[PDB]
Amino acid sequence: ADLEDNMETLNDNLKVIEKADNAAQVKDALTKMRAAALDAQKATPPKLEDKSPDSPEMHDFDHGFDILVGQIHAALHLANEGKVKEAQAAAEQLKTTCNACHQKYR
Amino acid sequence: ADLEDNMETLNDNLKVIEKADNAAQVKDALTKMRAAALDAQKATPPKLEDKSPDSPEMHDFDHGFDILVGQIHAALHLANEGKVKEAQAAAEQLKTTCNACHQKYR
Amino acid sequence: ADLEDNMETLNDNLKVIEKADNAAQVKDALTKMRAAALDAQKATPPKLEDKSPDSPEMHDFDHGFDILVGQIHAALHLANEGKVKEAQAAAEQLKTTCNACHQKYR
Amino acid sequence: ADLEDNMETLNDNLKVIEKADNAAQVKDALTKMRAAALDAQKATPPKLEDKSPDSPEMHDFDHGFDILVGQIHAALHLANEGKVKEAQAAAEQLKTTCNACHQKYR
Ligand code: HEM
Ligand code: HEM
Ligand code: HEM
Ligand code: HEM
Ligand SMILES: [Ca+2]
Ligand SMILES: [Ca+2]
Ligand SMILES: [Ca+2]
Ligand SMILES: [Ca+2]
Ligand SMILES: [Ca+2]
Ligand SMILES: [Zn+2]
Ligand SMILES: [Zn+2]
Ligand SMILES: [Zn+2]
Ligand SMILES: [Zn+2]
Repeated sequence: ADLEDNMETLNDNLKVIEKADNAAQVKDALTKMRAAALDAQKATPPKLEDKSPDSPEMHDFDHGFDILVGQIHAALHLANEGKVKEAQAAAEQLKTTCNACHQKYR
Repeated sequence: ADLEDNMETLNDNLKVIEKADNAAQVKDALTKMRAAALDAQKATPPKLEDKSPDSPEMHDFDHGFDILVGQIHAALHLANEGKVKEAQAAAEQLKTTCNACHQKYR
Repeated sequence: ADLEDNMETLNDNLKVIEKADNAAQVKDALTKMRAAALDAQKATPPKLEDKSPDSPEMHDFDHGFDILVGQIHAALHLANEGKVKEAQAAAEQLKTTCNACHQKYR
Repeated sequence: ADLEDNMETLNDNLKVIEKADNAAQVKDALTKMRAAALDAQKATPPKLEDKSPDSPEMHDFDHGFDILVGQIHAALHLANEGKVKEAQAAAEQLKTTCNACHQKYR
């Protein structure tokens, strides 16, 4: 899918995690986010489409998804350990990653 | 896409890179590899379909792709610096990652 | 420094971030957290002293540190952008990583 | 030790790895390179001494070590599996990383 739909799936599952009851739903949510993140990591934001694929700006953009993906990785460990509250706290915290990139390249 | 189709993409582009005349071709092939690895990374291999998403094997499987994507990342740096030869040698080098994963999960 | 002392440095600055009032203070503490983290990453914990330095356990142990440093790195971004509270929430959040390794390897 | 001592250690073990006759010798050499790389990663290079601690230059400097450490990580896996020739090829290939950072900051 394209950034749009991946960002959508990404955003949706954040709400799923926030309203999740058990670990399986959060785990399931994070997994879907992981998939959306990895798929979107190969796209080029409309504001950098005129920038070199490997310019200072694009390397930062790519770096951004790496951060998010790492945050989703750590979150999964928590959810896997049955730590639902900690996992939801990590989902909220990684929200800064979402915002930071948007401020820069959205 | 099916795990094998991504593997086919990975395999062919290794050839494209080896036969490349210029930086443009190595980068193009490297970027397609990045995309294939990332899609591959979301898949559940036949030999591990019985395991849980949270298991030493699946965590190791995921790690293998982080290794590959990171190597593709380094290769891309050399290519965007004009070092066509070094980028080609890097693609040759990461073949070891391909073999290492296969010996365990293929 | 040794593993044990770097851990102290880590815990002390975590409290500095908690009591911090400006971005300057948080950046400095995080900076120190990264150095003590990178420094401690080379060590072998007493719980795994007698075990292949290439064992599954040492690999997992090292992974835990990557997660920690990875989190400190993102927290540093926030701090560098002048987002005190956002960075403070990141320091809080990564406590979960400290916890996870301790229960398993300390 | 300082940046300079860590760089010497990196260079020595590169030579050890080249002449190594077995897997144990290579693992030992890579392990030392790992510690030296991580030790150096915390240092501010003379050429970046007047830059702000969180400037693009320092972020790029840090990224370079991440790459080097990742390459050592992959090489260790090779060595750990007894693939001596492959690990040595890995060590020689990462020399491109040594080069790239030197070109920019040495
Ligand atoms: C969990 C975190 C994230 C969430 C929940 C999220 C959510 C969204 C949403 C809902 C949109 C609007 C899509 C639309 O216009 O239909 C969007 C757009 C966008 N996001 Fe994110 N995002 C996240 C992280 C990121 C990150 C880390 C980056 C950059 C590295 C990023 C870059 C963008 C860009 C460039 C757009 C505009 C895409 C376009 O206009 O086609 N996002 N995001
Ligand atoms: C760039 C390096 C790589 C190349 C060139 C490559 C190439 C291939 C090829 C040609 C196949 C057979 C596809 C088929 O039967 O249709 C294959 C299978 C496979 N590869 Fe890779 N691969 C690479 C990296 C990896 C990595 C890093 C992993 C694991 C972390 C991996 C896991 C697998 C698995 C599990 C299969 C078996 C799939 C099945 O039997 O359905 N490969 N790969
Ligand atoms: C920011 C997070 C962390 C903090 C604040 C922290 C803090 C500490 C502190 C203060 C101690 C001393 C315990 C005592 O008084 O007996 C300690 C010991 C230890 N920590 Fe951590 N730690 C953190 C993360 C980690 C991680 C990520 C790992 C593993 C990857 C880890 C592994 C250990 C081990 C193995 C010891 C025992 C060392 C010894 O007694 O020889 N810690 N940690
Ligand atoms: C295996 C790879 C590497 C080897 C073999 C290596 C080797 C060396 C050597 C022999 C020196 C000269 C030491 C001296 O003058 O006392 C040096 C200097 C330096 N290296 Fe590396 N290096 C490697 C990787 C890197 C990387 C990845 C970076 C940056 C990300 C880097 C940054 C520097 C800097 C900044 C200096 C200047 C030190 C000074 O003059 O104070 N090196 N390196
Ligand atoms: Ca199949
Ligand atoms: Ca073909
Ligand atoms: Ca093309
Ligand atoms: Ca002490
Ligand atoms: Ca010198
Ligand atoms: Zn993990
Ligand atoms: Zn890079
Ligand atoms: Zn960064
Ligand atoms: Zn590994």
